[PDB]
Amino acid sequence: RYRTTFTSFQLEELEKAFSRTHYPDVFTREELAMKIGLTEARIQVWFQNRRAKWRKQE
DNA sequence: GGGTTTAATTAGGG
DNA sequence: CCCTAATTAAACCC
Repeated sequence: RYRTTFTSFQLEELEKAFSRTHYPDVFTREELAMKIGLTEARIQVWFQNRRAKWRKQE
């Protein structure tokens, strides 16, 4: 099973995107993908896990 | 190595 | 496709 090891860069940008919105549109997601060198799919997945984590800390 | 985090997958909702 | 909760398993880090 391949697992992505995100760089600190990818991670800080994912988090900055998340403060902006928990549910980014397609365009936001594809723009971020071009920026940080991840697929939209992996961003979507990161966002799924980020939202469940965020949810649990309430 | 093992406990914690967390990327990825599964099985469920419309 | 838009998601979820729960699970699985790999990476991080002491």
